[PDB]
Amino acid sequence: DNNPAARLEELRTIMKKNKIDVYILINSDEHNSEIINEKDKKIVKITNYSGADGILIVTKDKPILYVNALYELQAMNELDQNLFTLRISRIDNRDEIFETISSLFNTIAFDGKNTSVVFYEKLRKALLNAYPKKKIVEKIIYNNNFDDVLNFLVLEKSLVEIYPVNNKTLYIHDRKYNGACAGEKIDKLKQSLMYDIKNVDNLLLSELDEIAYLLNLRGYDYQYSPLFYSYLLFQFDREQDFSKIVFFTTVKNLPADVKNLLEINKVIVKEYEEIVPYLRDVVIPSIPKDFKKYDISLSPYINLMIYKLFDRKNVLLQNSPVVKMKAVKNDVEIDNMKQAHILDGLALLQFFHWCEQKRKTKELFNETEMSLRHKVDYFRSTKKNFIFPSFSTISASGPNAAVIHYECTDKTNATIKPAIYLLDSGGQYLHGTTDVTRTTHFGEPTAEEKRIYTLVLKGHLRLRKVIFASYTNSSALDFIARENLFNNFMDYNHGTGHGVGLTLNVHEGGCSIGPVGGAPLKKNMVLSNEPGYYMKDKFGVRIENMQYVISKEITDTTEYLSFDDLTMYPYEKKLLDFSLLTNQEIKELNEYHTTIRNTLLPLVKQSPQEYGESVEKYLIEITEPIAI
Amino acid sequence: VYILINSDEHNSEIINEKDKKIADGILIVRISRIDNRDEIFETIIAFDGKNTSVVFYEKLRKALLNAYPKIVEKIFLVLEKSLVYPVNNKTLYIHDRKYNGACAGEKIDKLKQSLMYDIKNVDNLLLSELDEIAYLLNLRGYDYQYSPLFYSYLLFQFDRQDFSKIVFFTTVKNLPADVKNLLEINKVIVKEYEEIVPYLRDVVIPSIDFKKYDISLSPYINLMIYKLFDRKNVLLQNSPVVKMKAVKNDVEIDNMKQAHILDGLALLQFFHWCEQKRKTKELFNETEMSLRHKVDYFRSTKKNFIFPSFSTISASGPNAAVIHYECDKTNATIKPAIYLLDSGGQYLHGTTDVTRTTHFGEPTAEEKRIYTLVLKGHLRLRKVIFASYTNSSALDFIARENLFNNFMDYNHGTGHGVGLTLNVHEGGCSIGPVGGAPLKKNMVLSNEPGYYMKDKFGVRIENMQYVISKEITDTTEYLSFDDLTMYPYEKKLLDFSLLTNQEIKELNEYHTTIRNTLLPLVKQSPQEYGESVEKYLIEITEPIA
Amino acid sequence: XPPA
Ligand SMILES: [Mn+2]
Ligand SMILES: [Mn+2]
Ligand SMILES: [Mn+2]
Ligand SMILES: [Mn+2]
Repeated sequence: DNNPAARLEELRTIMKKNKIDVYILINSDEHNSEIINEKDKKIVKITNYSGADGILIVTKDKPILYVNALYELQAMNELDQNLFTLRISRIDNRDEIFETISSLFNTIAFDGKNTSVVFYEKLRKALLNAYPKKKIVEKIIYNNNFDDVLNFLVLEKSLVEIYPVNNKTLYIHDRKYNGACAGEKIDKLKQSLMYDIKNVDNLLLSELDEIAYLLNLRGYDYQYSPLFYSYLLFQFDREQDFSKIVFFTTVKNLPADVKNLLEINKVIVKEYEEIVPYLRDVVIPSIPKDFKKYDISLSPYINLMIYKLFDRKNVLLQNSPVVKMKAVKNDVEIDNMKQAHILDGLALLQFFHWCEQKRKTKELFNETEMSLRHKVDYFRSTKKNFIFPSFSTISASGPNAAVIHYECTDKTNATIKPAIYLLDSGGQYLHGTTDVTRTTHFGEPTAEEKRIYTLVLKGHLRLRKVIFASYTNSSALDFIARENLFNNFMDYNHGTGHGVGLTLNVHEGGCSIGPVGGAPLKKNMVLSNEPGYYMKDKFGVRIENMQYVISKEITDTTEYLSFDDLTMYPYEKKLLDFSLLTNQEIKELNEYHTTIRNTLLPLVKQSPQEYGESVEKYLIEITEPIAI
Repeated sequence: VYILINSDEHNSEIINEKDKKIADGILIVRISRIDNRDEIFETIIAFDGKNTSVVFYEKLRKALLNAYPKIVEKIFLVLEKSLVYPVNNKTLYIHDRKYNGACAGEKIDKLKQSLMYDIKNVDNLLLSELDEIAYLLNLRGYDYQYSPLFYSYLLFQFDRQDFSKIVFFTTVKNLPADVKNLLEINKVIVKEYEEIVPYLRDVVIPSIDFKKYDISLSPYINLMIYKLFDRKNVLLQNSPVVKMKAVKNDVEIDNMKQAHILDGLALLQFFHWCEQKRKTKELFNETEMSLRHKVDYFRSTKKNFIFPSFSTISASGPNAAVIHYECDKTNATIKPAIYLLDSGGQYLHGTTDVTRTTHFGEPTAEEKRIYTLVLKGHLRLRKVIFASYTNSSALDFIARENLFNNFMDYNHGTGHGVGLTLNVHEGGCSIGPVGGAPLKKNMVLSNEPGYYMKDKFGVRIENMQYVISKEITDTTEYLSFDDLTMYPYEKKLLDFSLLTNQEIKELNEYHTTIRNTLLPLVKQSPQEYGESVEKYLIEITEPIA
Repeated sequence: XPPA
């Protein structure tokens, strides 16, 4: 059964032969990707815990696994707790793991590729004030030679080695989709280095979405984002342009038309694994010895390996200027995002149309969560310029809808019931990235269900149309999405909205709508709006749109902003509690539903082959105006 | 390039006559907005070492270094003697424990703990904020007009281990005899006020990867004390006392309530006076000044009253559009129009701040609409239920939203913290668009949305309230507020087309609560409050149908 | 899904 006690008792020996006392294993990769590929999942092979968020301290005593609160009920069900000590991380306890590992051992090791500098420093600075007497000697271990050694050891290669290789080639993201040339974007980044960042002439881009966005390239190295393993190094020459641009990537996956076009900036192209020896040997020795000058600017979550090549005093950890660059879409991008959402609405329509028909036949109740998940994914795949799903589809019936990130498996699959059904799904298109949730009911809704839905919907409708002065902090917008739940002493354990990339990652930084951290929003930022509520062992609801920031009104004194919709799919009338709904909400519902009918109905009618009249009747039905 | 600021050596928002060389302003040898904040440093050498804060100076020199890249600075010149008055001989006095709930030694102990755990990289701390010292020592004074504070410095030195020395700099001729006991009782050494620079220079400073600082200073400290150190060794931060008195203990809240009851009684007498005179047309021979003197008078007769907590804003008609309006050559006759009263007082019990807007004529539909839009955000903030992690800037938003829906806004913050017989504007918490943090139980905050129209009129509705724990569920703590301020709102100014049934219910609840609280006190003293006063109180607390 |  791929035994862990076996692999653990095996590991404890390899730690021993290396004189390595305490070993930290974390689920992540060297690009700080939310979703990691298989080659990077080490934790699961040792614990049988396949959950994405987790950290593994491996010691002489009983190993400890930290996981996030959202993954806990899966870790109890997965992780055997006789072999491994289980523990949860919460917003409460966050630093507990730092406290813990401070509480045990004179030799410690880390995967240099799989650890962020953030984790490392917080730990290292936990052990500074833990044991002021002990001296910390940090070392990068190259080619399993430990014979040169508080020892902090950054490991070049993992002690856990492993999976499919991707041979598919990179492709250009055409200007018609992205609205701006790679050259223009690189010229903007150039301007940032002149004006904004004057204390650094060297910048490394480690975030894959930033590199893809800037070069207008996409790739196949990840299942849910069209990204590709890469680094992009910039070296600035003050007296006022780029000295060199070095692109590290998988060269065999580099097509011919892209290489010649990479003679346009005269970009040097290296292989991916050469980033470390190139920085170590070529870059760093070249940098010469009131106002402080830094050797290099790295992203905040840059992997430990790349970081340790420098002297910490000379590294500057901050966002790339690309972060703000991508957070504000240009109009071509917005227009393209609208087309992607239009295509998605058509796909949702087919999916729920099909559900509804099978609901009548009652064949819907021999279906499973997995079956329904493949169907919506299918309907999206028949859409023009569709690449693949933008994340793993959440298809959850009844009680499983209370599990926020719930994943059906061939193993974990449930029969569809005449109950709450939650569908969180999205797609990657040449036109953009989409993320949408709708909650519906296949049975007779209970009073509690309607009420929970409507209280979630009220927060959601409010955030669709909210009018706010331009200075307003986005944490205020997060609050009004929760108000109606607050009034009932109810809350949801996640953020209200995140930024979203154009054909990049479904979760993009640079802006958000959430309770902790927040900033003012700018026009043509794209954000999700997704309040929810979750009742364990019963059901849950989430309602999610994507929308973008528009200018609502400008007076002599003040600029007011609002949002406009990207997502076009209606809400569920069977779940409405009309005792909770003001007429302004009902009109807003009606105005939205009519906009949907105006948009999608003419597209439906002209592909009667693909859609047909049962579909348009269904569309007309779910968009019919509600009575005041 | 000379830079004159209106501030004193202690970063007081309301500065004495000694300090006014030019309230808020900066002189350089154009308005400043939320977007435009840094405009001045981009716009822009000598400074008043007494008047200039290291935040402004460091921000300036840094800005200067961005362009034009090397500056020389000598005490950039820092003037000890400033380029470009009455004295206070009145005695300091103990603030009794019955009011503040914590002995000055109990506070110091709490402070000593901050140095063991929270601040491990410096053993010397200088308190320059007058309210922090007053709060810590449970002492008050007459050095300022609207705040019961005194010119002082307080230096703590830590043995790492315990406090090795505590030295208190002040005006010793205002230090009384029973107080000199409490100073040796905490084993404090007492020095004079002008001794600050000499003591730091010629005594303290001769002493002392992972770094240790020499001294911790408050961010807005004056340059004269700052430049006594090399920048590297000076750690700029809020003292521990800022979060200590931002959270009132329960005795403090109880006393704060009593202060507001007395204040409700003074407002009740004041507006009863206005109203009798309205009936007789007599009110319109009165003035903004006489109404001002009148309300200050009615507070002055309340028990344990000290003086007004800030300069009373008495504003008629178009003047109500001036946010900061200050009554001699500015004085205007009272009209049958909007009237705005922003006032409060210092009591042994606490500090009050209240604004009510009323109308002595017949309100126009515009006035009522504006008043009601303001009131709606006011009422929302009164009773809002929020998860304890909620950033206060969100609370600021909902006091604005109804105004936002009509594309209106006010150019100030929604709320600030309030001290206990201290500054009426206290740091440690706020409700505002820019700075924000989660609120905690027993924080005391103002709630004061408004709207102002040049040459027409303005409206502001202000209460003090404090944070309470509303509900604790498995996952979450929900917070809300409870009222301090007890005074009704103006029924004449209500637009009932904008008001929900929930707002009416809450109005009635508030007004009946006010009646239940004030009325038995009013009846206890017929000679201070007539039968006319009782009837008037009863009429303004009557339920809206 | 949720930003968390
Ligand atoms: Mn006031
Ligand atoms: Mn106030
Ligand atoms: Mn989603
Ligand atoms: Mn989402």
